[PDB]
Amino acid sequence: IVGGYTCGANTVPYQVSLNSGYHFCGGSLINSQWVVSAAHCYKSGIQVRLGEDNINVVEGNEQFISASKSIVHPSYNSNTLNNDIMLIKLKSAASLNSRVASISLPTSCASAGTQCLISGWGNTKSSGTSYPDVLKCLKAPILSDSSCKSAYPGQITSNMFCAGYLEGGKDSCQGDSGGPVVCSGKLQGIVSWGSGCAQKNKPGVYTKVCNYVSWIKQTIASN
Ligand SMILES: [Ca+2]
Repeated sequence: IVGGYTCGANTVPYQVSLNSGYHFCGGSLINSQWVVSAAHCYKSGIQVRLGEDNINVVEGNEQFISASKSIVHPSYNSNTLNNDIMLIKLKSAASLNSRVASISLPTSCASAGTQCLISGWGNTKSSGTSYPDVLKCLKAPILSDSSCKSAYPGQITSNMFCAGYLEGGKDSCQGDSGGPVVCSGKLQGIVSWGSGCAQKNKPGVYTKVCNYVSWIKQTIASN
């Protein structure tokens, strides 16, 4: 996250870190046994780390649970990043508490102008590299479809939306991928892509989660 703020320990209780020896992507806990992340975050050998603040210190609220199965969306396209979403099942159910909690799935899509909370352990510089140890947060609005398509001609599908600031300075970034965009208490987006980070006229592009709720529910029901 570029141009955000330190969230506070365990204030984003659905935020997960995907670990393969090191943090490499975010995710969102959606029930005791399932995490939603970005398909471009796929790899084998994932350990899900719940209850994190400092990803480099054991602080006492963590739960570390191996993935038993990963499911990339059937129509994910890694060239266009259309359908950039994946489900991870945990080998065991998380113990849910005030600091490890699921985030509600949307029943309706969000609209341009709605404020949202975006979070992660990604890069904090736009012309630089600096990775934080504690979780960073950004409040950002959803942008109109037309301004999104105008910023990124020929690239925005119906499964994407833009959020952030066209002036630049405030965005998600490398290492935030897969993590949450939560608006009025609902998981509306997944950190997906963008040209650089926090560049003028290049807002963040996010997977439109409301399009996938039927897929998520039926997948969970059969797995
Ligand atoms: Ca920790």
